[PDB]
Amino acid sequence: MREVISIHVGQGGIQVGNACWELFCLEHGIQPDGQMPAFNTFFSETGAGKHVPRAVFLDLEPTVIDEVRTGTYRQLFHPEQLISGKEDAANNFARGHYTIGKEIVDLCLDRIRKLADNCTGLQGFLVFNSVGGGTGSGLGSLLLERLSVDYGKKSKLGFTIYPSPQVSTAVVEPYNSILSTHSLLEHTDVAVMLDNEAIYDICRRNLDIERPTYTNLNRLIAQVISSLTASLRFDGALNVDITEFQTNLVPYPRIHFMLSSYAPIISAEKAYHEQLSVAEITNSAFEPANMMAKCDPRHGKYMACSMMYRGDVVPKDVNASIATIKTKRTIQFVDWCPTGFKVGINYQPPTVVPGGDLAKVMRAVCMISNSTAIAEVFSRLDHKFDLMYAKRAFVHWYVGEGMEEGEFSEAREDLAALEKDYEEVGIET
Amino acid sequence: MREVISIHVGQGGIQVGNACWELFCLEHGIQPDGQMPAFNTFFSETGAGKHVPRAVFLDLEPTVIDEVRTGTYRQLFHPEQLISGKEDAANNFARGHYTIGKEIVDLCLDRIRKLADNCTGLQGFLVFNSVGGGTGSGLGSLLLERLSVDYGKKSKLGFTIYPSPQVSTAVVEPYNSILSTHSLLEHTDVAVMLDNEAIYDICRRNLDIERPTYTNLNRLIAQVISSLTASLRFDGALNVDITEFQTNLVPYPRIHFMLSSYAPIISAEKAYHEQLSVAEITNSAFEPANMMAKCDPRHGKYMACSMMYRGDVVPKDVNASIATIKTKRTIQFVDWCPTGFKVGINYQPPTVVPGGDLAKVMRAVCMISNSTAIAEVFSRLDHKFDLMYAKRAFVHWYVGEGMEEGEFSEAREDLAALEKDYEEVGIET
Amino acid sequence: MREIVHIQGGQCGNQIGAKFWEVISDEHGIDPTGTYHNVYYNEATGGRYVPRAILMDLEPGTMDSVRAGPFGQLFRPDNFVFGQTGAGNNWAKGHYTEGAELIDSVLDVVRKEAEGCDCLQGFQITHSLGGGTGSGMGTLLISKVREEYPDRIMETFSVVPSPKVSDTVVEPYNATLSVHQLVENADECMVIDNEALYDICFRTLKLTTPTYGDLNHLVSAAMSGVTCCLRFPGQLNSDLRKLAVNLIPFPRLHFFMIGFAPLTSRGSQQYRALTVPELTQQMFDAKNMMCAADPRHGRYLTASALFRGRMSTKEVDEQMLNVQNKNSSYFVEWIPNNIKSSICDIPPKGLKMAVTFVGNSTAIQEMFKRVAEQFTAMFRRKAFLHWYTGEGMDEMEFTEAESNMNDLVSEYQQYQDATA
Amino acid sequence: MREIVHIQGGQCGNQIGAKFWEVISDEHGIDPTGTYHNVYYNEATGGRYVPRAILMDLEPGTMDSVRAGPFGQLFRPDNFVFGQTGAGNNWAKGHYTEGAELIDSVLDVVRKEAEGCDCLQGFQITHSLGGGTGSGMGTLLISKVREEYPDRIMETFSVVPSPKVSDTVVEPYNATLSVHQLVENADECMVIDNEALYDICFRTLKLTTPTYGDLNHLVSAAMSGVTCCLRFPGQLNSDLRKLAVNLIPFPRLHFFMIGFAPLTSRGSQQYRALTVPELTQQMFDAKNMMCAADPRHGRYLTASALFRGRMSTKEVDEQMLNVQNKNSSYFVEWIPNNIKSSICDIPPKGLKMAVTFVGNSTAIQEMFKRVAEQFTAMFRRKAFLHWYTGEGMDEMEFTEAESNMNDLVSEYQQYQDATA
Amino acid sequence: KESYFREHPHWSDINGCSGAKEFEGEDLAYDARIKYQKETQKQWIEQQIREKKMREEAERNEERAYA
Ligand SMILES: Nc1nc2c(ncn2[C@@H]2O[C@H](COP(=O)(O)OP(=O)(O)OP(=O)(O)O)[C@@H](O)[C@H]2O)c(=O)[nH]1
Ligand SMILES: Nc1nc2c(ncn2[C@@H]2O[C@H](COP(=O)(O)OP(=O)(O)OP(=O)(O)O)[C@@H](O)[C@H]2O)c(=O)[nH]1
Ligand SMILES: Nc1nc2c(ncn2[C@@H]2O[C@H](COP(=O)(O)OP(=O)(O)O)[C@@H](O)[C@H]2O)c(=O)[nH]1
Ligand SMILES: Nc1nc2c(ncn2[C@@H]2O[C@H](COP(=O)(O)OP(=O)(O)O)[C@@H](O)[C@H]2O)c(=O)[nH]1
Ligand SMILES: [Mg+2]
Ligand SMILES: [Mg+2]
Repeated sequence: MREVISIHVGQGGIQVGNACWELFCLEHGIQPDGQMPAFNTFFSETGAGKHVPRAVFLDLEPTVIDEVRTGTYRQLFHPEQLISGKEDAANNFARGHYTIGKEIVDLCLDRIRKLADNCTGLQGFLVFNSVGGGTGSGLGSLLLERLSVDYGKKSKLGFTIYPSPQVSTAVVEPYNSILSTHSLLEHTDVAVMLDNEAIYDICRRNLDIERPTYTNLNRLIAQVISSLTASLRFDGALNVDITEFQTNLVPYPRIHFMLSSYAPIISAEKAYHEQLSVAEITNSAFEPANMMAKCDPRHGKYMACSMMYRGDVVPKDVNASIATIKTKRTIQFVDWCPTGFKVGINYQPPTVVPGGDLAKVMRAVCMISNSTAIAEVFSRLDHKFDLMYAKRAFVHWYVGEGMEEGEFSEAREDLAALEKDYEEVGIET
Repeated sequence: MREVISIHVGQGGIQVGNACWELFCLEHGIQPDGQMPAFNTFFSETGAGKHVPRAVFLDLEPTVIDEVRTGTYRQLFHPEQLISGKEDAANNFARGHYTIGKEIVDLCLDRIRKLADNCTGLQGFLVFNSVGGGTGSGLGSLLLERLSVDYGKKSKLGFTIYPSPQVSTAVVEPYNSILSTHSLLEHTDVAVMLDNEAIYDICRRNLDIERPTYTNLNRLIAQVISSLTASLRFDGALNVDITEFQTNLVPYPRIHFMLSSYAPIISAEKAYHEQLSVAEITNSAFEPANMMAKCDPRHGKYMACSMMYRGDVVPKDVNASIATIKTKRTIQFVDWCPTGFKVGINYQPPTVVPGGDLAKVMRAVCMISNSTAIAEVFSRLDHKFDLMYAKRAFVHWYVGEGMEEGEFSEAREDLAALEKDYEEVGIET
Repeated sequence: MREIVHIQGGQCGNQIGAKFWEVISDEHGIDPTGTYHNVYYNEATGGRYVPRAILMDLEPGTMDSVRAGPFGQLFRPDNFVFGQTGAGNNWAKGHYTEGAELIDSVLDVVRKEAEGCDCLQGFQITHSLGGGTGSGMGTLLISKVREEYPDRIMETFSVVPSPKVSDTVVEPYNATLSVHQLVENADECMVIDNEALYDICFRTLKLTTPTYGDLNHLVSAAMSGVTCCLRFPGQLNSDLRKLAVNLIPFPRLHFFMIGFAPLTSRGSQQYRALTVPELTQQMFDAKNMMCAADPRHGRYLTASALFRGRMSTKEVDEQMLNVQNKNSSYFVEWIPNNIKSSICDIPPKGLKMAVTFVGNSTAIQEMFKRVAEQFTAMFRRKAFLHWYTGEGMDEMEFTEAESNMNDLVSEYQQYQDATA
Repeated sequence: MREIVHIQGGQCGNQIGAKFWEVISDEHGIDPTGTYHNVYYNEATGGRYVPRAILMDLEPGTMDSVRAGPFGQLFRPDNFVFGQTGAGNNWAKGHYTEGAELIDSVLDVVRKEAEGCDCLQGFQITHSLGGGTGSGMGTLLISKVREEYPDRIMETFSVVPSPKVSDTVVEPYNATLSVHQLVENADECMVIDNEALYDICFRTLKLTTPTYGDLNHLVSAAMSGVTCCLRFPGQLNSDLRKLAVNLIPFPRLHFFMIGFAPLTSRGSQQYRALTVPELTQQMFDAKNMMCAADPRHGRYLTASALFRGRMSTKEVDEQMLNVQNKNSSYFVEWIPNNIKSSICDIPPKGLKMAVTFVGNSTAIQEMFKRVAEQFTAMFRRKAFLHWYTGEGMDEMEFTEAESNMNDLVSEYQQYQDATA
Repeated sequence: KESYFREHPHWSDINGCSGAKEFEGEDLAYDARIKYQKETQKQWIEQQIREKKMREEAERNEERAYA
């Protein structure tokens, strides 16, 4: 009667989705063999034994799909829900949005149409794409437009990985990210901005893992998304809906860029020393260090915080801990939202994955905040773009695929519009 | 619903705190590894079997923190409370208060915030440090500043190991010790002046040992502090909170520099050949020979005396002996405070640390005196200070680190005013 | 999928190609008999793996020299199309007369190899800039194929004249005649010089008796490591085109320096550790690169680093950040995060780590300065010209070629200084 | 954490460093293989431990002198910077022309050794002062690295001209040339003479065949005892900088004296006990210091006594107070309690006590006075000047050097007379 | 969803009363509940540590092999 579709386009989102489906199959008892020895939100039934997950795995570079097409989990998916191309986007936009996308996005549309007519109470989409690669940017924009004009009414939530403040794995990041901002604003109703250096620091100081890797980050993101969809999947003493997320967190059609946080991200050793109550966990869930986007919440001003819990919890504990939180002086809200803390409870504790540095623990919180500090992030990225566009750097690589030059300035002013809004709403009366 | 935060900074502070936690974990039946085969003040429950102490250990030289991490109590603490720097303090001030201390102050404040929220009935702090050192003064000053501007009402209990008259372990100790008075007045409520030479002599005469060591030093200091906090932790006919001191020992909040005394400090064989009643013990308490600071109160007056008698002691005997001691001629009070002796009783005796030189005693009395003689100490120290600053000795090692030299005389001005203020309260009206 | 055609040319190109196929064989586990005990090879009925290549030269002696050495049986007996008369190191010999009478069949067999694939991602050339055969027929074949396949990419692993000594005293003329046509129709000009490889095999390996086999083995390791993050899995994969965008900001400034790591002798191998710090230090080491231009005397427009081995990533990123925030002066600042990283999941056979470094810097402009200097000197005296006009070529071309060269360096130095 | 990069220079520095690494390896229980059975050594593949020491010279014979000796195979050959020409006992040779156009490689390897650390604290050099290569390259390296890394500190264990009987005939020239480069670019400079070492080894240990090995052993033991309170636990731990702050009142009165205790022969050890009053009685003795300048002819601006082993700190403090209040003349007054103490918690290998005395006295000025004589008596006749002039040395510099030296000794002359 | 289904852990049987006498406040066993919960979590952490130690030791084994 209700389910979610999750798309994993690109090479980043697809690794995140690999880890995510790993964790999901682990928690619902679904063995990697499909045949198992509350889950209708994710997995459907192919009439016999094996439960097929709802997702499409798009990537033009067929390397990672071949990692999963013959890896440990190839028994699970549908061999048509693994779409691969024969080249890359080479990190530029138009080649993943004008020339090569033209062939593949139509097939993606047909497959998503089939998955839609298969399911009955679909409630939301979840695209998984970094904006660093030309795939996740151009393919992302094109598929987002195609869906927002095909389905429409349904909400959208993109777990998009941006380029970090200072570190990068590509030198042409500011270009093929700004061009996706136009797509992200209109068609992508919400956007759960994720970064890497934040989770890097989290791993480097919380879980004591000195030499982290992409798989650790992906396991953690998988845990976050499981915590998000807990209320839909599992039992709950006090539930929340994926439609209720939107109206509780979208004050205006053009300020909806939300960041996230999760707790307790604590290794085995340190868990031996922690109060473990709801008070300290919803206290640490507000510190800046464990905000999964490298921003400074001490500077901005929150607008609306939703909190999906899990594990045994007495609601009066949540009420008293939120009283203590709102009592803390250094944190401040806007005038037009005196009630900004939405709660939601579920009765499934975290799940452990063999090899996951997360210590098993009953209580767990996951916060998602629409705040106005995130604007600085955008502004930060803006700086990069400046010091490129003055010299038309790398521009011919874009014009060589049918993309008009002026698009860069247009998307630049489009993002300057956001840098105007997100520092216009956080103003007194 | 009672608790205190025990911040230990510097080098002497952290070893004194190590011995103090030894004594505490001992007397409460706690095992040094944390488990247990009346403690909510210091130790707290850790959500897994054992208990952890309310303490944070700041230091820059990793040697002492490493020794604690590899000593006996490695499993006791929380591997976050042990904040270790990267270099040494080099026995100057600006390198722990202006340039480097800013690396660790914010992390310390976050940890202290965590400890504060994990507690309900806060009652005060207990900072232990020297000032002849480099970080025990600088980082201590910065922490006092940040706390006084962050928490406010909660009163701080400084335990500062000053330089003794003749014994010296540094040549620049007057400089950085004077550099701490500019912040000891403002942000600190109670300051228990502790020297070393007096305690060395104490260990020589009473305990009969002729090769004393810093470990015995810290054992005695730990004993004094445990006898101080027994009233919070345990039973007693006349309990005395830590908000009693402010009302009983602080005439004017600008003159709050107390000095300690303890009894009975006796070896094994020197208790066999004695009686050791309450009267003799309260005579021995006031004897400047076994006072825990370098001062001869015969050349001063007494503003107030908080006495805490732990062990099996009846109150009427205390009252009678108090009358006698106040009737003596050589121990004279000020006129403007006729009723000076505040007294409290606890029904628990001392709990000797295993392997100590002291003897088990059915009774004990710990006196903390706000007196007027301690002033001369400050005066003496200024003497030393001048004989250096008259020739600009070592000013380069401070000006090299942004420390505006004009502060120095200011301190030697401000502290100088202190002396005048004491000459304002010694006025027999 | 995403194949690679192996065009050769010149005796240097042929030797380096033989060594490169040797390395690819004993990495992919192909014994020199052609069995296993699509990116490069081609399945062949009977259970063989014939390497997709082509060998061109005006002397059929290199034929027997390359078939004599091991791993020569891999190359099919049909690709060995060779000319007869020989060019004798005369650009016009290998670019106008012998070119226009054998390059026809060269293009024919190249097309035959091309259509046989499904996605010919890019080309691959092994040749020289000095010899008439190598330089001439190579630039002509490159012009022809780039008129043929305007969609694919180009790359030439070209050896250039060493600064100290020269191999063929007319090196400047053939060099400039190859660069005047290469700069227009080529994307990845991986420059190498014999002196840098000499200094590498002596200083950093203590090998006292280097032979062209060993030097070709080193350049083989470099060429392999270039793309090895493609035919293998990896936590972050790249290809021969993500490089191109992460490397060239402009249609001209696309001439790359090359470096490999790790390399150490017998003695110093017992002591030194092996972690991302040491690999980075050898990566950005001045002498470790294979270019006769110390990069410290310029800057980098950009640089990429393809690691190999199952290792961490935070070390990678934090050391990129460190090497960019400490050596910022020697980097250029009008571009953000001017370095790019890539990671694979298989190190070379016999280690647990590897690094292949590629750099689009502004330090080879000095090399082009010295080449233009040599050209002007040997040109104002018309030295050695009647060979270059007795074969249907006017001096005019020569002149304009140098002009083009000027413009090239006229760009590089410029972007070295301009800021915003 | 708080590492140290040790350097040498000249045969004096190299030999002292050899014996010093021997003593250090003895302390941490290592064998010449370099395996155990961060401050000094570096971990290495297979559990090895390689010293963090750069050795440098222009005479490659001293390498074969130190490498062939025991505890020699440790040092990694990637650090033996040995120019293959020569030095010839001349300052300008080893600082301007010959021993200077090599310093670039030394900087590169020092940078490789430094940027690979986490929190480097200070440099620790050992070298002579009349030795051409030693003094010259030492002061050039000092200038370079101190202009390069000001965050860290500097410490040099120099040796001085043996005052009574010389060892070279041009020692004053290079000695004062080095002095003029030290006071401007250093932060700690301990001095040692090869004369007082003889009087010690002859009247304190009753030796008969003291080879330079044993004297270097004594000096190296002192050097290890200086910084032993950092790599080991301690009731009151010190470091390199705690000295650098508790000692030097002004940025130039930074030339210390070194003393080790205890040191006893056969019978003298048979008779005397090991109790810290005795160690103090032996520590302050003028015949127990490594500097041929009887401190009785001056005073102590300050003196740090670093103990080792395990002892009641009350005994240490009582001995300090008694020796300070009883010899109230030999100490200066305007710095109250001018003696500093420190206690580590590890005895040497084979005792139960140990004492290192690092004393900034105002009595070593006398030594410099004699140099101010010799140089002056070797300049009005322009003796031996043309060799230094033959390398571009401008005599003007020489002049100011002497002038600088003047101020230095003059500084001390202003303070032992100061009253308050 | 299936909201309001557990009240971790609750839903007693038919039995009850109409007034207000018993409300299962404190569950009459809250203290033993907390004690057993703490013991279970300590067991979990002990097991996780016992596993992480071996997973780490595998790395030193690999290092010896590489040397
Ligand atoms: N946190 C995290 N980031 C990842 C992961 N995998 C890839 N990324 C990031 O993906 C970004 C690159 O964008 P991609 O879309 O993957 O590059 P691409 O797929 O090669 O793009 P084209 O080949 O040109 O189509 C890099 O910044 C990676 O850090 C992962 O598993 N976890
Ligand atoms: N009562 C007591 N005093 C101590 C102890 N340990 C050190 N001290 C005092 O510490 C003072 C030395 O200054 P330090 O605190 O060590 O210097 P610092 O500020 O910590 O800076 P660094 O030690 O260089 O990192 C001496 O005066 C000692 O009296 C102890 O265990 N007990
Ligand atoms: N690194 C390396 N360079 C080579 C090798 N063989 C030739 N070269 C260079 O090839 C250059 C001559 O170009 P080439 O076209 O091969 O001569 P041609 O056959 O007469 O036309 C010379 O500068 C040689 O140094 C080799 O085996 N290894
Ligand atoms: N105690 C000791 N002193 C040495 C040793 N080697 C050299 N010296 C001193 O070195 C001084 C001569 O200068 P030196 O550095 O050896 O000349 P250079 O090395 O050729 O530049 C002499 O005064 C020697 O006393 C040694 O091994 N032990
Ligand atoms: Mg891709
Ligand atoms: Mg300190």
